[PDB]
Amino acid sequence: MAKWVCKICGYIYDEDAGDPDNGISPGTKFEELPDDWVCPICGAPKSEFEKLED
Ligand SMILES: [Fe+3]
Ligand SMILES: [O+]
Ligand SMILES: [O+]
Ligand SMILES: [O+]
Ligand SMILES: [O+]
Repeated sequence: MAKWVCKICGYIYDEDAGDPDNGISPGTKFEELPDDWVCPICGAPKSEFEKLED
């Protein structure tokens, strides 16, 4: 699945890993994250992520 980088701090949201400590099971696509999910390291909103693909 896809990976998305937090442009502020460099954390990688990996769809394969999810973010289970913050309520997100493995296999959850970035588009399916709740509107108020934020980067677990720096607190940046979803707007500040970029998908790692051309
Ligand atoms: Fe971040
Ligand atoms: O990716
Ligand atoms: O995980
Ligand atoms: O899941
Ligand atoms: O936002």
